[PDB]
Amino acid sequence: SASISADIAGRYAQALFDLVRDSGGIDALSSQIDDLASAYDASQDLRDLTLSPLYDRQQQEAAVGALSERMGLSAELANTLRLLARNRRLFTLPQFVAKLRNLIADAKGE
Amino acid sequence: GIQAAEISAILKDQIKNFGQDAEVAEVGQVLSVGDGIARVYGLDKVQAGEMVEFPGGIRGMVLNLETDNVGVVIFGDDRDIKEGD
Amino acid sequence: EISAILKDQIKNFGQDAEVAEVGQVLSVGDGIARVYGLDKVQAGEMVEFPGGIRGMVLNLETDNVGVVIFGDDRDIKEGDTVKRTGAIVEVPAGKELLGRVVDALGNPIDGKGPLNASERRIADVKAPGIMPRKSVHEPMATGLKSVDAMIPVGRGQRELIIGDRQTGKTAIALDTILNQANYNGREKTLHCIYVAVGQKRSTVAQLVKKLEETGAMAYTTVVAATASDPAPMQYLAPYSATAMGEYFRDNGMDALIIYDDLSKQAVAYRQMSLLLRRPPGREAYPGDVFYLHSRLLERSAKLNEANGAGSLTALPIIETQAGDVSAYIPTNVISITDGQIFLETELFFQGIRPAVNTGLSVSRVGSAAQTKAMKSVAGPVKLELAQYREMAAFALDAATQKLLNRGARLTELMKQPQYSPLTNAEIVIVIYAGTKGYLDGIPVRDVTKWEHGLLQYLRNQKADLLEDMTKNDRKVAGELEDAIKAALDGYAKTYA
Amino acid sequence: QTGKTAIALDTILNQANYNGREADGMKTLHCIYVAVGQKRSTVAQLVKKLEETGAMAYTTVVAATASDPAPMQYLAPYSATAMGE
Amino acid sequence: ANGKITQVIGAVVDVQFDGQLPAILNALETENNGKRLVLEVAQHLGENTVRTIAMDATEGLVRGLPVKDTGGPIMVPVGDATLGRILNVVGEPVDEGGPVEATQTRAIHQQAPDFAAQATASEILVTGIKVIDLLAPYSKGGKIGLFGGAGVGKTVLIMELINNIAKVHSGYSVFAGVGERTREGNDLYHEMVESGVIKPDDLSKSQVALVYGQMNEPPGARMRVALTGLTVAEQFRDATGTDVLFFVDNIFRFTQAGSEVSALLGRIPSAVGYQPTLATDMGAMQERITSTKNGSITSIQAVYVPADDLTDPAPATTFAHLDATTVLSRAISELGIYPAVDPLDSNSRILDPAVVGEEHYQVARDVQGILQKYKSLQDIIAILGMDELSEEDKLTVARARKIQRFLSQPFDVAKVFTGSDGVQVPLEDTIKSFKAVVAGEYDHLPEAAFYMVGGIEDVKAKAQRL
Amino acid sequence: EANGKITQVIGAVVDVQFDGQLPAILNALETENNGKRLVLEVAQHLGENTVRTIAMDATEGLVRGLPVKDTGGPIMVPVGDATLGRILNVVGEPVDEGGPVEATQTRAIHQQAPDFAAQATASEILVTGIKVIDLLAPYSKGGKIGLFGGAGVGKTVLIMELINNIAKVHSGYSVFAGVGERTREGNDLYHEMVESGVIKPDDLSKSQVALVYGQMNEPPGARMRVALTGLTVAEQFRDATGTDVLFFVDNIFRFTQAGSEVSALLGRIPSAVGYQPTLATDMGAMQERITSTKNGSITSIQAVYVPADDLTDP
Ligand SMILES: Nc1ncnc2c1ncn2[C@@H]1O[C@H](COP(=O)(O)OP(=O)(O)OP(=O)(O)O)[C@@H](O)[C@H]1O
Ligand SMILES: Nc1ncnc2c1ncn2[C@@H]1O[C@H](COP(=O)(O)OP(=O)(O)OP(=O)(O)O)[C@@H](O)[C@H]1O
Ligand SMILES: Nc1ncnc2c1ncn2[C@@H]1O[C@H](COP(=O)(O)OP(=O)(O)O)[C@@H](O)[C@H]1O
Ligand SMILES: [Mg+2]
Ligand SMILES: [Mg+2]
Ligand SMILES: [Mg+2]
Repeated sequence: SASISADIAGRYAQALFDLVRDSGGIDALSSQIDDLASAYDASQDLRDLTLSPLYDRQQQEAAVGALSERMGLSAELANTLRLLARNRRLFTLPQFVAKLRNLIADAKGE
Repeated sequence: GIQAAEISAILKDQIKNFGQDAEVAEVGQVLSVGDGIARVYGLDKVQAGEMVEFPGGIRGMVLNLETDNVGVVIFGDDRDIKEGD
Repeated sequence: EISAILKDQIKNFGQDAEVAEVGQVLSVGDGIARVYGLDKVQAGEMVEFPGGIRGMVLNLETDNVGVVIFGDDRDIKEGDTVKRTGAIVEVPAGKELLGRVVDALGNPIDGKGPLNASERRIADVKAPGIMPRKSVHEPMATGLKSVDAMIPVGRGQRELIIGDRQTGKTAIALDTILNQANYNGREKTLHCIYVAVGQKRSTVAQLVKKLEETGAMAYTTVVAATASDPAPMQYLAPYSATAMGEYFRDNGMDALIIYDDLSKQAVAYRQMSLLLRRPPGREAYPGDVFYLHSRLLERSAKLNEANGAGSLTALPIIETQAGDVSAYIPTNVISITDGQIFLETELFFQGIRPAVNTGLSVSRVGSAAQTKAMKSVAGPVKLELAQYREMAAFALDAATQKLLNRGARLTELMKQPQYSPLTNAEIVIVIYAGTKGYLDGIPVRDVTKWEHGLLQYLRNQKADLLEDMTKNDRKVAGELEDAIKAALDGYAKTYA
Repeated sequence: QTGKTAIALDTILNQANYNGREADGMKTLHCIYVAVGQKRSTVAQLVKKLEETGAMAYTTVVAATASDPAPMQYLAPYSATAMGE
Repeated sequence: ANGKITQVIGAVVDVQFDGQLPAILNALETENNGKRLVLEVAQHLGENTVRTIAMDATEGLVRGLPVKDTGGPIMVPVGDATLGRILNVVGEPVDEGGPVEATQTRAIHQQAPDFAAQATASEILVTGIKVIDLLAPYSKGGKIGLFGGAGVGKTVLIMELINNIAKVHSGYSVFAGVGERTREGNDLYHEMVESGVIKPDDLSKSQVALVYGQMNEPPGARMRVALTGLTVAEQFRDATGTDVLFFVDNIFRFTQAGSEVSALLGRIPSAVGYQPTLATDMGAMQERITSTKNGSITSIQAVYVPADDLTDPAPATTFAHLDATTVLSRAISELGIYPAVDPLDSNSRILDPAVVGEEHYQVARDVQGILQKYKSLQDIIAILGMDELSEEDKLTVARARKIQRFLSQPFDVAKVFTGSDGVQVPLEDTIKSFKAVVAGEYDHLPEAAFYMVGGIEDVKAKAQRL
Repeated sequence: EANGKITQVIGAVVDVQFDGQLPAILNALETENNGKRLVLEVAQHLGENTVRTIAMDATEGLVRGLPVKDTGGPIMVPVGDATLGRILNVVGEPVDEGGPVEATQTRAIHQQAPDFAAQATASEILVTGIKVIDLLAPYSKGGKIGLFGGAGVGKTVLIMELINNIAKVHSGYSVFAGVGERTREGNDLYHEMVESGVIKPDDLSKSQVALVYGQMNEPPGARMRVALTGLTVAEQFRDATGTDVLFFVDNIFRFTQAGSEVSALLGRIPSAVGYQPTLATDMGAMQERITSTKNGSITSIQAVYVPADDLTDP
């Protein structure tokens, strides 16, 4: 099916999308997703991190925040990745990226 | 499957973290409700078969302890229970 | 490219897995193990668990492989190493299997050491097509008077043994195996494969003892997946045994295979299917339960001369409930096989043993492939015994009391003990005796005593006559008539 | 094969007597035969019977036969009903 | 373009395509298996992936193996070249006679004839079998179904019909073995050589084309062999404008095979675990088996009945596609009456006085009347017996039981088991014979005289032998 | 081996997660910090280092997070002559309030049925000293006997005398498995055996029978495994003391019902008349352990209930 991935993506990606929207982030937040999406297109790294079963959720929790630009992720960016991993669904990463980018577009527009 | 406790409103408090926000041990928040069944997030310490209490004062029995929710059977009219109670 | 590479060493987890030829097991339970990796494993390929247990790759899915475990799942754990063997599920085959008792995978369980197999064979091969075959024309002698006269079987045929529990289904199978010694000594052998499926272990042990103590075991292979063996092994047993039979079939030799029983194989497969969460149908069996048995029994066949003239004969056994031959599985098999031998509790509960209902039972291809001398007497026997079955609701004028006369006597001739199959030559002799009137003066209560005395008398005085009937295979010749005339006249004289 | 279709066919043919009798008052009755899941062969015989009788002039035939997609066979009855309304 | 295998589950195989997707029904060629493996596109799953059904064993497929789009549906050889040859579902020879060098290849999928092109020809087809000719006669280019439970006589009946109809047919015939016994295929093949309807030395003189996908084949193959066979017959129907015979033992196996893959295509199951597309799957196939204004197809389809339950969805849905139905009965067969035809559950759209004549028509209704009356009594006879019937019902019982046996008949093709020479009774001789019995002209003849004979003259003769 | 934690409690089904090496299926787990000893038999490995277990007692009061210990093997119960005269449960705790069952050894209730070569090629009568039986319908050593006819036809007395008699004429002991015992009738059976002497509450070695109860008020898992428990106790007398043992199973039908219930709870699609898909293997993996080996034999008398008086019922 795969369509099921979007259901979680829409939520998980919205959770953080709200915090930045009200408190303050959207503008600077766009960069975080841009840079994050750029690292995800390192095929070897991206796949190894996201899609294959690596047994330990602890092993993959810290690894996630680390692989990201220890720099280009606000508090929420670090909090989200860990929580996402903690739930055994950090694999849905692109499904959320595309979702977040759209949130910005909605916040921008015409 | 998605599973409960993977909702936009609930995932905010898991990542944001307010002051003394936790209380997931002795308290919870309704994720879903219908047909005398309330799915509840939190209540990490509630026991299988424990009689818990809704904000209306209504009683409910914890028959299902699941990974990210508790299934509560309602001893009353479910019209008095809503999402987030 | 540029903003990269630094990610590798900071993580340093996963140093190097080898996931083309190896996997790891995501989960196990309900008989099936899900495996990460095995990226180059084939559909239906054998794999090995770190416990040394075998499994078959059933499902090739996008992110995992589903494996059926040939063993107790208790022995597999999340994270266990799984390796491909490069081979589609296969078993050992050849003459080194004869006399030996093996499990469903071909492993020895008799305690006589390794199998020493030179050839191996894929278990789920498709049956030979239309051209390589030809109509059956060689007898497959059970040594059972009832069967060999009225429900005659041929080499390459599929003949069903169907009946309720405790009607003597297995016994027909055992006497048939023991019977072959007469021919296997000659220089047109018949090698035997007895497949136990779901039966009691003690039953099979007693079987092998009996085969051994008769010197019939030397040409028999026992494949055992008894009651305590896991469903997948019971599912596999028959296919494995079939492969062992095919070895003979394709090398100009003949083999007999008994599936005792397919009812239990079908429940085992149902168990596998339900745990796989496949959609249950009639009696909860999966839509492909028919196909389970079709593949199997279609491999029993008679090959033409261009393919060696070998054959594989099948005696599938089916257990009915209170004589319900319209149930799903029985109806499946009836439409697969080339006829049926029906056993009836009523006949059994009355002493008619074997409990064969000659009225219902049928065998199309086998009739034409039966010995000439038997052919000369058995036709009339069938008809007469039937007519008697048509009458006997009365139990009168003149000829009707005569039908109950022959009828009851002929019925007593069809009774037979266990472990005492009779040569075709002996069978024609005894059937000839009843059909020609030479029992009409005897008391029905003494026909068994007579027959036993008659047979020992022929074996001990007229081996030559018996030899000639066999060797020549003839009709009832005027010569054999005169010879038969003398044997019975003299015997009758010493009997009374 | 108990005679169900036959009752409906004869019923259509029967109206010929009254069809045309408009002023005399015995009101016309137009016919709609909805064929669902049948053999095209069956529908053809049918239409040939109506034509031969000269009943086809007051009959509408709505055909969703065995080879027509399931959603077409599902709609057929509602379509003809509208034509009837 | 080329695609790659993403999944394999039984006969169902998923294939991903980097570029253009192959449409539904297209045939794909799986590379690197050793032997030609065809995959038929069943659906577009999404994410540039398609679900397909394999036309042979999927053992040995590996994730990643390359797959080629042929650019069209499964195509098979058709024309006079098929006559005397044996083909499988995907057009390959299985008679060891070399390749089929056809001038035309045709897709096994096709539109069913259009309403305006339908034919409404109603003409009897005389079988020479008493029960059939009298009570539920066949129709020339009509659709005939032979229903029966396990080992009740479907195959024997269809073979006798080939022997009685295909012999003495001007045109060509197609036999389709679908999910049945391979050795029955071997017997039929050698039987047809013996009789000369197939010739291995003059393959142009052969009158029958063979297509086989028997119970040794995987579901996909069995699910399609009938289309393959019927496709060959469509050519002879149109491209020559003639009469064609289409024999199918056993069309049930078409629906059964589809039931096997459906369980793996992700359809939510319908009644008794069958595919939800059961009716439309059958419909898209059956509606091609028909007469048009261009030419006629006379089809004889053996129909298996699971557990002897005629309400099983497979058989129950088959009735709606038939012009005549011959329902075999296990209770009848067990009485020794062959063919085991239920005279009260067998019907024909041709049994109409305007089609068969009033005499034929009247005699059939009369026979069925007395048989039904006997049936209604049988319940009361089971406990109390015959002595409790009215002196009148005793009479209907007597004639009924004689009629039950007179419907029985020795077949040529059953000689091998019965030992009785086969018989063919002409329709005119059947009506008369049965009229006389109904009118009481043989109330003085013993029951046994009527059992397993041809025309009434054989009855009297037998009554003399006794 | 390791300590896990509770992740889910849904009736008699409990999911446990382990940070270390996971317990194999059929291993016994010990839930810690409860009033009573709670055992969990592993059923499946779900993945994510989490197992699914079936509970041998009630699960009310359990909390997510609670610690669980892997015993390192399947359920183990005391075996030996110290079991005679005593009443035991699935997990081998005494239920007669007579104190600890101080045996030298314990044995796992799950075990493979006798090896092919270990089977007995003989068919021998197990003489009972009971005329009707021995003459007309003799018991086979290592066989199963189906005991039909409920209460009021002297069932309990026949059971007791078979016990007594096997002890006299074979020196073999007995084991009663009450599968789904009604507590009332368990109390009465206990006192009838004491009254009849087959049990002696003073000399525990003089007692001829070991009792194992799976009371009707216990969850399905326990009622499913009790026959194994009682079977394991009896295997001790066959294999260790070469005796001819008697194994009573009242009632074999309730053994199947329990299995059906356990299978239902694990989410397995039910078969035929709603019985477990594993109906055949559940029954067969158990019954096959009852047989004649080279060393001795277990003979079994089994009360059999026939649903709807239908002998064709699965
Ligand atoms: N009153 C009648 N007299 C004579 N024949 C009749 C009568 N009614 C029906 N029949 C005949 O019965 C046959 C079947 O009837 P009908 O066409 O109604 O089929 P049906 O009951 O709709 O069954 P199906 O659903 O299979 O078509 C027809 O061929 C018709 O000639
Ligand atoms: N007309 C007949 N006369 C005498 N015997 C018959 C006749 N038809 C069938 N039989 C007997 O009944 C049995 C059934 O034969 P058949 O092969 O036709 O079974 P079937 O039900 O057609 O099988 P399938 O399901 O493969 O079509 C055979 O054993 C045959 O001897
Ligand atoms: N020819 C025979 N004579 C006497 N008893 C027989 C004969 N054949 C079978 N039996 C009896 O039938 C019983 C069951 O035999 P078996 O072959 O195991 O039947 P099933 O396989 O149907 O259970 C045995 O107790 C055996 O003594
Ligand atoms: Mg048996
Ligand atoms: Mg109709
Ligand atoms: Mg057939």
